[PDB]
Amino acid sequence: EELVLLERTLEQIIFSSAGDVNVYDLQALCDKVGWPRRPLTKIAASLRNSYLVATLHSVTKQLIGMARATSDHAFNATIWDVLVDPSYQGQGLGKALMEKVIRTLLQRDISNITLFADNKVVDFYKNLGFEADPQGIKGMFWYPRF
Amino acid sequence: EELVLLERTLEQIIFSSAGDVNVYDLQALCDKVGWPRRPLTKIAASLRNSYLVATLHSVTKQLIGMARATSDHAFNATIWDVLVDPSYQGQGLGKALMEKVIRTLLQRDISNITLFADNKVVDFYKNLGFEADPQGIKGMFWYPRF
Ligand SMILES: CC(=O)SCCNC(=O)CCNC(=O)[C@H](O)C(C)(C)COP(=O)(O)OP(=O)(O)OC[C@H]1O[C@@H](n2cnc3c(N)ncnc32)[C@H](O)[C@@H]1OP(=O)(O)O
Ligand SMILES: CC(=O)SCCNC(=O)CCNC(=O)[C@H](O)C(C)(C)COP(=O)(O)OP(=O)(O)OC[C@H]1O[C@@H](n2cnc3c(N)ncnc32)[C@H](O)[C@@H]1OP(=O)(O)O
Ligand SMILES: NCCc1c[nH]c2ccc(O)cc12
Ligand SMILES: NCCc1c[nH]c2ccc(O)cc12
Repeated sequence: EELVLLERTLEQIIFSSAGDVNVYDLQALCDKVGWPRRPLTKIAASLRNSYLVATLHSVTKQLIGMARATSDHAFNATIWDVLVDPSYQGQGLGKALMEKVIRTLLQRDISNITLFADNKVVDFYKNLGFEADPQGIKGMFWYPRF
Repeated sequence: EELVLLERTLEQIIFSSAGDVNVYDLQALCDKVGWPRRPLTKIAASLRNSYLVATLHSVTKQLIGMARATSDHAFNATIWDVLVDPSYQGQGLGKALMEKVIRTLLQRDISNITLFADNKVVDFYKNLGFEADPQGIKGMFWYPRF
């Protein structure tokens, strides 16, 4: 359940669905992306209670991409926090990470694969096959403060 | 955690967040609403892997309502399969069950409470405080078979 995606020269990219993601490495990444720090114990609790945590590492190991899902292990899953290191965006890695994520969940027989997308990346997911408000279904938040 | 909601005669409604829901009683309720049969092993796996399951019982026990939620135990929950017996709809019980669900989750310190609303009941969740597509964020499904 580990893979080597590509090899370049002057490093590789390794997808994993294991879960060895060090909350300090992840923190480092979220910073690069400008996210605000969250209690590392609470981050560690979210990775532990996530049905699927998928990783891209850049060996020469180095966290350069992550996605994770919750799921009821049976019917539904929801994809959260898929992020890719700025100096690796625009290379196909977000696509590859997502493709394998979906594939992993299909292989575990999750039939309903959902997520919530910012307006600026909705197109990135429609290309991957995601379909917004199908049949007038709406995705709702309790008193969001964004 | 177990509460008595109302008392009537000619019976009391009981809210529980305990989790002990019989998959046979649940399947009975999903037929009463016309849902399709699903592998009891899988139904049972989706309840055990649901961060919160909340039940409505009619004692004189009879399962008359249910809602569950997945969560990463830290940041996000998603509320699925909330349903109440047609014999008991129109009485406030859907509303009561939802309020306590939300309160239980806030209690547990989940800050992001989300769900996916069918068209005919989107209004029902707006009245409870749920806001659709807040500032551009779209709920999305991968190749929905609807
Ligand atoms: C799940 C949620 O709740 S929201 C998701 C959270 N994710 C984030 O916000 C992370 C922030 N964004 C990023 O880190 C990245 O820029 C991503 C993940 C959005 C894109 O990752 P990248 O690696 O740059 O994209 P990738 O290389 O896979 O590009 C894939 C394809 O989508 C297109 N694409 C790339 N970025 C975007 C974008 N921002 N919007 C729309 N399309 C895009 C690319 O052109 C490419 O097209 P093609 O291959 O068909 O020619
Ligand atoms: C979770 C998801 O994925 S989407 C939702 C999934 N659930 C289902 O599809 C099951 C279908 N739902 C039902 O059968 C139930 O009727 C529910 C869940 C919609 C509501 O249960 P009820 O107990 O009948 O609703 P309840 O009696 O609590 O009524 C609460 C309030 O909502 C209103 N309401 C009831 N049904 C609806 C509706 N379809 N749309 C909007 N408002 C509604 C009621 O008028 C009432 O208003 P008021 O108290 O301000 O006068
Ligand atoms: N789900 C709304 C997008 C979103 C989800 N989690 C987030 C965390 C930080 C942030 O800036 C944005 C988000
Ligand atoms: N709002 C009910 C739509 C619906 C129809 N069939 C379903 C099965 C499962 C579920 O979560 C939802 C549905």
